Amino acid sequence: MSRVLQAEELHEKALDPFLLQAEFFEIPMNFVDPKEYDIPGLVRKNRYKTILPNPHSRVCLTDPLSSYINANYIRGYGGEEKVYIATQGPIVSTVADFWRMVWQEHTPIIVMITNIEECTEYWPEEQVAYDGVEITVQKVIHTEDYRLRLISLKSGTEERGLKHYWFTSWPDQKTPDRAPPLLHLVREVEEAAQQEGPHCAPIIVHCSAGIGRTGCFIATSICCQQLRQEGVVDILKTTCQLRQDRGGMIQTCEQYQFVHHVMSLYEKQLSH
Repeated sequence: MSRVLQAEELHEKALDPFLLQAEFFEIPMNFVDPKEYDIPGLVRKNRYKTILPNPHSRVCLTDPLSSYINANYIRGYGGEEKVYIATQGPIVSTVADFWRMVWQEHTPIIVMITNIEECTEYWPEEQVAYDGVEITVQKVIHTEDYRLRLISLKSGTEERGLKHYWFTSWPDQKTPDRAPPLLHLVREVEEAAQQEGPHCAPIIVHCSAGIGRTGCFIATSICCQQLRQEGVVDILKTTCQLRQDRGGMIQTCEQYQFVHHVMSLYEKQLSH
């Protein structure tokens, strides 16, 4: 499943919703059959009983229930392993598991994708601790597109930095005029990620279920690298690769079209 798009075809493709829905609904969701998991009490760890992590790519935490989190490693451009972790928005019973993941994985960046005009609560006012991890919001930076929290993680003698991006402009209508802020976020996060240097440090992305908006953000990030390196984008193949890693990535046709609007916008920016 591949449809390589040149500049001119990308601009027209983004504006053809009939072709987009034809292509998008041909892509298998690759959801996990719940029988795959036979763990009593697992449904307490899942925000949706049918949105489960594919086993081959699931993030295993350091008792089968205590090692479980609804989260998957996602490959990046070129198939690079563990560039991202896509995860559900933490629930009350998983907030501690979430921060254990952040520390265990050495995650330097969290990206939370919400709409302020209308996904969870787990970051502290000043300080809170979970399973031996002290979170400290040290600074807050408000922009038009997102709020950036600079966070200090302290678990014993060791201290780590963390950047939490709270995107607030996820649109109800996925029209081209709502694309620039997503593209800005993607570009800011990949520059911040490059400042971490050579290090296997997955970027955590989430909202509610960890597949829809999360898949748009990761697919856009991947295709931006593809456009810069190859001069083309293959959103179909990228979406296929994402679904291999986590079932359901990019849930709706309007989300799929939105990636096309964002990439069409970016290609114009790169030509000018």
